[PDB]
Amino acid sequence: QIKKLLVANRGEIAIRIFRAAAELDISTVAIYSNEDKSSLHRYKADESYLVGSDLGPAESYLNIERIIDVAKQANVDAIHPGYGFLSENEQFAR
Amino acid sequence: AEISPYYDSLLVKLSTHAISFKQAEEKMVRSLREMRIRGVKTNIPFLINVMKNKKFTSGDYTTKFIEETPELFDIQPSLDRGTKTLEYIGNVTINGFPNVEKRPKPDYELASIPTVSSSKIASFSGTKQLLDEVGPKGVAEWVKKQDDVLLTDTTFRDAHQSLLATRVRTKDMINIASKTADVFKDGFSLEMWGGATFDVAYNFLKENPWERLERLRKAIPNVLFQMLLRASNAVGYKNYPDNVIHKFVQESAKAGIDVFRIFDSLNWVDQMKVANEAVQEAGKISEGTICYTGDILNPERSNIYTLEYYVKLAKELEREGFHILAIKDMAGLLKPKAAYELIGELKSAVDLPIHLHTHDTSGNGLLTYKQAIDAGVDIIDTAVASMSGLTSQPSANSLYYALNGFPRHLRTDIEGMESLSHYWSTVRTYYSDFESDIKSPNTEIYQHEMPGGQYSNLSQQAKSLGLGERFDEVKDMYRRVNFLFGDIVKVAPSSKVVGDMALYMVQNDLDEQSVITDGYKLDFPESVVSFFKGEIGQPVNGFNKDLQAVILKGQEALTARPGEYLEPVDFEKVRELLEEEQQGPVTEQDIISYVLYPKVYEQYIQTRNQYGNLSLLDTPTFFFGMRNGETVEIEIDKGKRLIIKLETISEPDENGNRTIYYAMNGQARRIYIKDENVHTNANVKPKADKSNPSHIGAQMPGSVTEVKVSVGETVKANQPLLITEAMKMETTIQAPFDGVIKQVTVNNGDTIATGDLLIEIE
Amino acid sequence: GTICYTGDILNPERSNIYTLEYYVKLAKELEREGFHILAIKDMAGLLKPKAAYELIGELKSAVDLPIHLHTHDTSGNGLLTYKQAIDAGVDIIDTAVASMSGLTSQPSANSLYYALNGFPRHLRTDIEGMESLSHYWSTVRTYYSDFESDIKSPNTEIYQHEMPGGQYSNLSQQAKSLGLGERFDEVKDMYR
Amino acid sequence: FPNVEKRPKPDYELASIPTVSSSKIASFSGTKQLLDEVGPKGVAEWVKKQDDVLLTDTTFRDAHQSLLATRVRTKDMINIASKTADVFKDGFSLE
Amino acid sequence: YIKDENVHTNANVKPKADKSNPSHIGAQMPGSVTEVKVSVGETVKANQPLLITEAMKMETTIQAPFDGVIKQVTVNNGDTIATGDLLIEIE
Ligand SMILES: *C(=O)CCCC[C@@H]1SC[C@@H]2NC(=O)N[C@@H]21
Ligand SMILES: [Mn+2]
Ligand SMILES: [Mn+2]
Repeated sequence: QIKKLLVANRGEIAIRIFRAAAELDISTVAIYSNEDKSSLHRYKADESYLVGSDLGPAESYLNIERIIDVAKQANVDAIHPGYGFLSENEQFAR
Repeated sequence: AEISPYYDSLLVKLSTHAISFKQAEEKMVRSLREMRIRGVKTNIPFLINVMKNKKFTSGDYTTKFIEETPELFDIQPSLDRGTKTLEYIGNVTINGFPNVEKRPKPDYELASIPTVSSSKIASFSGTKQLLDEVGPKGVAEWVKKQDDVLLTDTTFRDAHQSLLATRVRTKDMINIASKTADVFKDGFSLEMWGGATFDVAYNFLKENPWERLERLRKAIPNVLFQMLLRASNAVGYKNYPDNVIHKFVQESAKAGIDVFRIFDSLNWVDQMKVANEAVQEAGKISEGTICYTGDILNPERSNIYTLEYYVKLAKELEREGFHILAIKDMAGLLKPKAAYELIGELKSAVDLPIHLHTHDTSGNGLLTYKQAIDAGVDIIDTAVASMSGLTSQPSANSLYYALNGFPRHLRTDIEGMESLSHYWSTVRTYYSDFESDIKSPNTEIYQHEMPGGQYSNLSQQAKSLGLGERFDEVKDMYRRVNFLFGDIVKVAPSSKVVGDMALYMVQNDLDEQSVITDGYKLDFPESVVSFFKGEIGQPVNGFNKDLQAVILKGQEALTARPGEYLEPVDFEKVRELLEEEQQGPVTEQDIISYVLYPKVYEQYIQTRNQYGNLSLLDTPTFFFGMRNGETVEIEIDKGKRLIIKLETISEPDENGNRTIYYAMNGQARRIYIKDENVHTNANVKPKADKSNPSHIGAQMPGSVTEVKVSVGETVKANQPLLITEAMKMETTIQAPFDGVIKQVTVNNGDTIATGDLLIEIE
Repeated sequence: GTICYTGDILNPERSNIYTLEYYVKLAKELEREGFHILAIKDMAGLLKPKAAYELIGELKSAVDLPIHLHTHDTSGNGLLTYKQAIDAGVDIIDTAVASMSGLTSQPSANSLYYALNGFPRHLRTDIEGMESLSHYWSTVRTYYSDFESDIKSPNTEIYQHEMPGGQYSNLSQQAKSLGLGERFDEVKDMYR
Repeated sequence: FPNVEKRPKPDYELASIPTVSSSKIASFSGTKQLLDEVGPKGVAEWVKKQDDVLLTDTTFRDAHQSLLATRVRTKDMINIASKTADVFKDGFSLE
Repeated sequence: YIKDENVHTNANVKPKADKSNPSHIGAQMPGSVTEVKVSVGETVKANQPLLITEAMKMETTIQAPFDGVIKQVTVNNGDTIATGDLLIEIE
């Protein structure tokens, strides 16, 4: 029932979630920041979007609004928060 | 390291593991699909088919599984988008681009691009929404009601067809599409298709013009799209049966064309019926066009091209039921006062709205528009400042301000136009290799009447025949040819006829009398004989019977428009051929594109297969490739982009093949490209293995004077197989044993060094 | 006696100083000084067509001096301004040979000659001669390609910043040659 | 040479130089002659009377100051002087 | 005068064409000679290919302006040329 997945995260966990989604024929979406325009998880998804030029380094995986803005612009059904960012965030999930 | 045939072939052993046969099975195909090996062929797609197979996932299978399941040897070809992109950039980087001055990729002005939110654009209701609302008859009635002067922008088509040999790529157009949509929100239409764009898109720029139409369509959904349609052959290069015109119109309408400016290059109405009908069946706006020549101000110019001729012609186009009347002044001949008198009369004579197109080649362009506006013209063709002037349209930016304090306003957004102008000024920089010769207004236009570009094209052509010092005579002859042929409208391809004839007459010391006297022993240019056969149609005054005779040497001329002679094209047959030649996914747009441009279209495809969608490259990269250390970012789709870094290029090997070291988004990557050195001496030879009896090496630095053997030659020991040059001294290299040559590392004239491998013999 | 043109007499919001009445008064004053001719020097090509008609229209009444008009075609409305000046009764205009005209230069004489066809007033000159000179200058100009301006198109922003003749491209180089050649936008606005 | 791109002498098209004899020009009588006969005020008077628009050419001055940083040399002006004398024989002035 | 024994192959300096001479055919653009199609003493017709050049990956074929005779061929295959160099003289 899930067509597209977005991972609100980076690095090994992102790639990991991507790999499962792919094995489930689910299309993948990745987010990245400025110094992560190199990080490998960006290239392991079907689609990759920058979370706002403006948004800095750590804060850009925290920005609830901008990340959801991305999720809409792609028609994503589901977000996997991974671990250690918005993964425990209440406001983000709501 | 390479693979030897002496051990059983094992590339990689792959193993998957999970809770269920279903999950491990889908773990396997996933890892199989990520697998990529090159330089050799693999059993990869085979296994993929095996895993996917329901009978394998069933578990019930036996040893006879492969022999009984014939689908497993039916594997689909594997293209690679990314590699082909690397291949293109590599080629252009090393061996340059045709007609582009081989220079290091320039560091242009950045000049970032103005954009507008697509949700805002979606809220705009312009002339496109008006066509969908009130039909083509109703758009016309709306136009003639507008007190403001409505503009058509020509930046996407005519503007660069004039100034840049039509080289402006889709990429630069799509980049400002959203800004343009806002800027021209109240515009009548954007001219973005037809003329040379079809031809030039497929051939030179190697991009699909249909893609350009379709993408601009989505991005600019509020303004009318307009194309220029030549009555005889839509956008082709020869003649066509009527069903080719119809098809192309139907499919042009479907992909987003709303306004078709239909013109005949002789103002022959009868050749304009097909395009007209077709456009009407498509429910789109059909613009009926009068081309301007002569000078209605001057009664000595012609007894034919008078005010009464244009009036008569206009009323015939009205009874033909064109929704709009276009005046195509393709040579910028419409003088200010002429404009005011012509339009004024045309307003009174017909009820159609008048749409005026001029070129600024005399420098009086804006004056002409200003006068036309005064006389009540409904629509004019303009371009943004930086893409205007000279052989292009008059500038919209300045027309805007030129009108200040006069009783009629040009309905547009200047602020926007300034911005568009800035964008087009930086972008034009990319096209510097295709800049026109012309840098100045030219009023000799008014005597020889060469349209658009030609007065430079023909000078180039006249220099080729060594008449460079006698161009005035050529220009003089062009004018005489016009009267010799009976005073004709001169637009492609009729103007080509006159230029060809003129070149021909000057080159052959021929005048109006000798062309008839000696004509029995003269091979007149194909374009004139063609013209005198009836193949562009009928010129207003007809053909001079004796001049026709002398040129035709007894060939029949047509007794009707070129169209009625040809069989309808069997399009099913066209589809059959294409689907066989290609994969499978073929469309109607593919079909007429083939019909209209067979050889060109076939070449577009061989390029698509080899290099992919070149139209997605930014223009600098497309023309120059990449320099060392550079990173470029190629937009494939929303969220899908290739980040490529060129790291270094190696010296060429013994085959002139250079190795490019790329990084393609996170991955190391190596590509090979043959370098056309221009001469051969810079090739890096492999060092001979010294303790190898097969490998023959070079004993001294020298040259390859002569090559005597190639791959697969068998002669006895002591055969003189390679002649060298030590230092003004020839030494004849001989074979140590009877055997066969495996590799010859050199060709005649290559520099060699001490210990370089030359020959290998078994 | 020369009057340099700035502002825009067509736009009452542009200036309550550089109005028609200011120009008339300055003309009458220069006539009082005993100049033999009245020049209008439009150095920044700011004399819009309808403004030309009105200004020269009003000046012919105010003073008895013949009027000598000089503009630059930097906005691309040069010829229009001239044609409109001629309708207003202007005596002498500054033109240049086609191949030496346009953009920051004066309007093309060659172009004006024909532009006026059908109109009440003819340009007194020899086009066949002008065409012939034009060709000559077209080749000679070629010897000076290292000195060509960067300007290859008309610029209507001159109505905002009023930068005279050359300056625009000159001032861009200074900006580049000072590490501001990116933000020439704010320079243009700062000039204004 | 200053401000000139160090490169081998570029190829130039041949300039046909149209030429008028000095006696044909010595016979002309234009605005120069009028000033000698009538003075500045008379020249002004004569201008006011003319129907035609009169012109002042700027090729030798303001045209190349605008387009070519005023670099046009005497020599290039000198070569067409005699043709210019003829073309603009009815001109008001030459800037 | 000493002939250089192919130690540059193409770095021969071509005399520039007298542009006011009809018999002189000069190079319109910089580029390379791809194929010499005629030699000295040969009779040619008008519009006959004499020479093929390659400028920027584009091949132009240089043709005889008038019926006549080749009197000097200035280039060989592979030689580079600059705008204005004499290539052929025909009468
Ligand atoms: C030199 O030929 C390098 C290959 C570049 C090919 C490109 S693709 C589009 C242009 N059309 C064409 O025939 N070649 C150019
Ligand atoms: Mn056109
Ligand atoms: Mn000035």
